[PDB]
Amino acid sequence: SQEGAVHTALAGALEAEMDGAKGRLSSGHLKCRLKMDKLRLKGVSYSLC
Amino acid sequence: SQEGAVHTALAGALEAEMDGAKGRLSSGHLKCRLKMDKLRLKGVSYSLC
Amino acid sequence: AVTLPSHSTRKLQTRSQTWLESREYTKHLIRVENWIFRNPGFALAAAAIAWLLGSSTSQKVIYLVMILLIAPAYS
Amino acid sequence: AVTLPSHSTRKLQTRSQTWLESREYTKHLIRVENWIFRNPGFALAAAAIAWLLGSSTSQKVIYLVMILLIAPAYS
Repeated sequence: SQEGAVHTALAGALEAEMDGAKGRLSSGHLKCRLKMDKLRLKGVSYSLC
Repeated sequence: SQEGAVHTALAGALEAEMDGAKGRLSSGHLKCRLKMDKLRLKGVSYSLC
Repeated sequence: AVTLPSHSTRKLQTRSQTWLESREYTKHLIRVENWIFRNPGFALAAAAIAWLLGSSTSQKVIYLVMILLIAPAYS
Repeated sequence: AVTLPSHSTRKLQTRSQTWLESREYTKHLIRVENWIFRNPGFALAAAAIAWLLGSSTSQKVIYLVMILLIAPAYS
């Protein structure tokens, strides 16, 4: 049944989970640039509380 | 289930079988001195055919 | 079968823990310690073989450690 | 668990063949060969490290071989 040697052969392999045809990985790494030039402040021209 | 890791962990371990409460080993080593002083020859004093 | 290459060679690196992380450390140390504890005389054999090899003291100690490492794995 | 010591250490000796005999020679050779085939860069690095250690030529070659054996097992 070999299923205990494979479990120990796997080491340093990332676990995942699956819902239907889709599989969620919970450890990744993504790189984004944030164009924050259409950000305003919703709180200027307010009177002090 | 671990049952394949043990099969590989076993190496150089002898194969045995078992009948009821008793275990038969088919690979062994026995030392016997043969007192061969009460053996006779049946054929002596036979007229040759 | 018998070989089953370990995946720790290609350890996937990320913030989250890997499949069996907590065990590696004690894994190798336990294997070596157990094999040596069961077979003590090979320590003497390895000491002799290391002493016969290598000129300086550091070389002989490194030979001793590497022999005592390579034997339990039968690598 | 993970360690599971091999029984070949205490191999029972008799005329009859043991449990998994035909795989003993291939097993270790295949493990080492596969690991080296996957990682040649470490072959280069081990050559360098062996060259830095050991005075004579034979000492350096023995260091190279012992490193190349210790690496695949992570012993």
